[PDB]
Amino acid sequence: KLIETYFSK
Amino acid sequence: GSHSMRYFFTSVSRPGRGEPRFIAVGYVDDTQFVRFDSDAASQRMEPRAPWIEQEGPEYWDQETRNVKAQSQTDRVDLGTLRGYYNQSEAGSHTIQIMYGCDVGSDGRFLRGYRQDAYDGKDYIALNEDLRSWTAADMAAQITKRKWEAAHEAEQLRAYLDGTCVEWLRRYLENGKETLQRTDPPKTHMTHHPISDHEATLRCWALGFYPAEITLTWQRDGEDQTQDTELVETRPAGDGTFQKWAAVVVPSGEEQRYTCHVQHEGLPKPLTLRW
Amino acid sequence: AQRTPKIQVYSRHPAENGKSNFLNCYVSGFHPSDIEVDLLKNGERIEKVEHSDLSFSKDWSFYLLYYTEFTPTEKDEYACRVNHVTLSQPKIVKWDRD
Repeated sequence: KLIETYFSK
Repeated sequence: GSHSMRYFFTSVSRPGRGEPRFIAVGYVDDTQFVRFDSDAASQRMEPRAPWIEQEGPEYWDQETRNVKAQSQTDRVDLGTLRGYYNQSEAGSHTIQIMYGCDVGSDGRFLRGYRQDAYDGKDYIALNEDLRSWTAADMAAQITKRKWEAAHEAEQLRAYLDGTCVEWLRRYLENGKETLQRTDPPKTHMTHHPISDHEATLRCWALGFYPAEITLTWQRDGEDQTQDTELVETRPAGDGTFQKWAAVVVPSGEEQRYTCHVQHEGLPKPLTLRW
Repeated sequence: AQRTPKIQVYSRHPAENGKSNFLNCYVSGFHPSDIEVDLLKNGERIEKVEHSDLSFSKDWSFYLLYYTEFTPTEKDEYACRVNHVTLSQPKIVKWDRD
C-alpha cells in the first residue's frame, strides 16, 4: 500500500 | 524472523528529450509484487506477484492514483533541486526515494524508513524516531526547514507505524505460501588451478530464498574473511538467488579449507570440507 | 556518485545441452541508471530480451536483470555486452559454465 500523502521538496 | 515492505522510486530527467523517466517498484522481503513505469503502455500500477492480484479494482485504481502523485512531486522536485543547487538545464539528474517498514515474527512494528537521494548522494532522511530529519547538505536543509515547519513527519509516521505495518501483515497472509516460505541453498565446491603453486576454491550457493546468506571460508577453523572474493548476490530469475565465495589457496593445502554457510532456510549452519 | 557496473553472466539452472533454460546478465552497483545491455549468441545480438524493473541498494547504486530463454548447445557461445558512462569501452563478459 503506497502512502496517500505527499509534500513537495 | 522479521519481514519488510519496501518502495523504491527513481526519477531521471531527460534534457531535453521530454519529461523524467519514472520507475517504481514495491517489494515484500525479496519478492517484487508491484511496479510502475512512466514509459510503459499500461500507465497503471501493475502486479508482479500472484497474491497481490487478489486486490479489487478500488485497490488498483487507488495505487496508480498514488504512484502518479508520487512521480508528479519527484518531477517538481527535480526542478526545485536544480534551482537550489544553481545547476544548468543541460545535465541530466536523478532523484531516488525509498520508504518502508519492518515487522517482527508476531507482526509488531519494528522500524520505519524514508530516505531520499540526489544524483546518487544522500539528500534527506527521516530519523529512527520518525519525528525528525537529517539533511546531508545545505540544500537539503532548505527542505528540512520546510518539512519541519509543516509538520510533515507526523502524517509520515502515521503511515510508517500504522498503514504500512497493517498492509504488510495483510500481504504476508494472502501470499503466506509464497512469502513465508524458505528455500535452503544448494551448495557445492569447484577447484580452479591458477599456477603450479596456487588454486582457487569456490563455494557455490544456489536456489535459495530469501536473499540474505553468509558464505565464509575457513582454514583449520580460522576465518579467511580478509582474503575471500564474494560476488553480489544475484537473482536466478525464478524467485531464488545465487552466490559464491572464493579463496586463493596454496596447492596442495586445499584440504585444510572449509566453507561455512548460514541461511534462514537451513536448520543447522553448513560446514563443507573440500 | 558515478559507479562502474559489476557484471555477471550465468544461467538460471545448471546448463544441459538440448534443454531450454534462461540466460541471465545481472548488472549491479552502477550509477547513473542509463545503461546499455545486450545478450550475444556467437556474437550476434539477441532481440527477444527481457529486463527487470530498475531498483537500487542502500548505497543508491542500481541493479538490473537482463534475461532470455535459450537452449544451450555444446558448440554455441553466449556473452553479455554492457555499455555505461563509466566504461571507456563497452565490456563483453563471456558466459562460462564453470
